[PDB]
Amino acid sequence: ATNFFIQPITEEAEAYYPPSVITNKRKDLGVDVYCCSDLVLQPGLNIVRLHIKVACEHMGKKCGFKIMARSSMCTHERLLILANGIGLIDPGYVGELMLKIINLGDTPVQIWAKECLVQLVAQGDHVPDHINILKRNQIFPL
Amino acid sequence: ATNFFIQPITEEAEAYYPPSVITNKRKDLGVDVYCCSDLVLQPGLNIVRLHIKVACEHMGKKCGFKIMARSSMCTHERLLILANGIGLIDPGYVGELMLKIINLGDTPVQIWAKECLVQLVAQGDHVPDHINILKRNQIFP
Amino acid sequence: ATNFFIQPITEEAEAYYPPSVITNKRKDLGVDVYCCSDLVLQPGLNIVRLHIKVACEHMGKKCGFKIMARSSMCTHERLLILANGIGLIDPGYVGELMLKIINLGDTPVQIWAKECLVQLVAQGDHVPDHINILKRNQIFPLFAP
Ligand SMILES: O=c1ccn([C@H]2C[C@H](O)[C@@H](COP(=O)(O)O)O2)c(=O)[nH]1
Ligand SMILES: O=c1ccn([C@H]2C[C@H](O)[C@@H](COP(=O)(O)O)O2)c(=O)[nH]1
Ligand SMILES: O=c1ccn([C@H]2C[C@H](O)[C@@H](COP(=O)(O)O)O2)c(=O)[nH]1
Repeated sequence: ATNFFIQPITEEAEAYYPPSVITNKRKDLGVDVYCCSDLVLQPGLNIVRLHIKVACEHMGKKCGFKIMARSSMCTHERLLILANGIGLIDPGYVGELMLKIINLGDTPVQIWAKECLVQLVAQGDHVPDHINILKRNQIFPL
Repeated sequence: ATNFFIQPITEEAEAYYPPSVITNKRKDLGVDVYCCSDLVLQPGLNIVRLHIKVACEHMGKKCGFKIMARSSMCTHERLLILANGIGLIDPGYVGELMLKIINLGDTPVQIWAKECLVQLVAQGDHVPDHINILKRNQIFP
Repeated sequence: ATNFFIQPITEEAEAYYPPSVITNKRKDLGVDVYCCSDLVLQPGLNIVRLHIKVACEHMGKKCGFKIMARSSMCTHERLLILANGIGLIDPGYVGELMLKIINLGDTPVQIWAKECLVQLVAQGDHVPDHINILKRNQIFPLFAP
């Protein structure tokens, strides 16, 4: 059993993460996460908040996970890459998820709140069984 | 066991992917795949087709896999990167494998059909035992 | 059981890699590795020595591993990425570990010996139990192909 737990920690994030349990019977490897706020990314590095806390769980024990770009993140009009290639998230991390995005182009680029630039992948690439979206006013699973 | 299945879907790819069963006795993690056509990559983003449908299986069940650059993809002359860092291929995908390649340089660069710019890695990084190259003109479930 | 074995190749690297056994009680996924020598990264591609030989074992058998950038690597003032996204190190490789690093800026950037720009992650993302730092002079069969 492999589960993700996602809690919105801002009001804008709540609009995109209503409390619910999401099944994954397409058996996709990655869990899409929203920008949750409109962004204008400057040329060079941008530190982008994802407005969520995340835990991943495998065989009933907390595990790590990985942040990977979606194939739609980079388009002809916005040359965006993840600076660290993929984001490596240790099981012990209990802060807010963040992204280091490099705008490789010469002009700023617009991102809309509803877009999913990245996807989360469990340690070991295990297919998620459930994705639990938690209430903002809830003690994040310890 | 962990096995890949590669089927060429163009005549170009067929020249590079004759039907065969390949063993991986070096026990390398990645499966090198050809460009299968001579390309010129423009500065910035390029869409590059790999001319193949691919399936991966672990313990008898279809699974996903990943597309990673090979170390030789990026040289001083050809400053090339995969736009998405690594390509995440879901078990359900049955389309042609595609690449988004950024030419970070200032001028177009030539890719030769025989070059393998990327390699495929099974979900969970399992070492492949067999790489099965299937015939083009055959519908496989 | 997942264990890393790291042997420094040079005397600069030995200063950062005295022999020891490191326990991973935080259960972090990656193993930080030092630059071990100051370096200037020119604009564009750079091939960088890591000054170490590395082996990974899972359940008593030699396995592969992966090189990933740390969040430390790229800052607003030094736009640095791993050319290959992540480095894929096969069990049959037995040389010195290398990095392909792209300086995306138009000026040389300086890296210091002390910094850890990348981390090693076992095949399958297994959490390391021990990181064994080996003596420099000796010749270990565990690094065999
Ligand atoms: O893309 C990333 C990468 C890391 N982290 C968090 C999770 C890690 O456990 C922690 C420390 O990462 P490093 O600075 O050591 O890379 O930062 C993110 O939020 N996003
Ligand atoms: O580099 C890539 C990444 C993805 N895909 C295919 C397989 C995926 O299942 C599908 C969607 O990928 P994402 O948008 O989730 O990254 O596109 C590729 O062909 N090449
Ligand atoms: O970042 C890297 C990537 C690879 N290698 C070594 C280990 C691999 O087994 C070998 C061949 O790599 P490829 O050419 O297959 O990418 O080079 C490195 O030292 N650093």
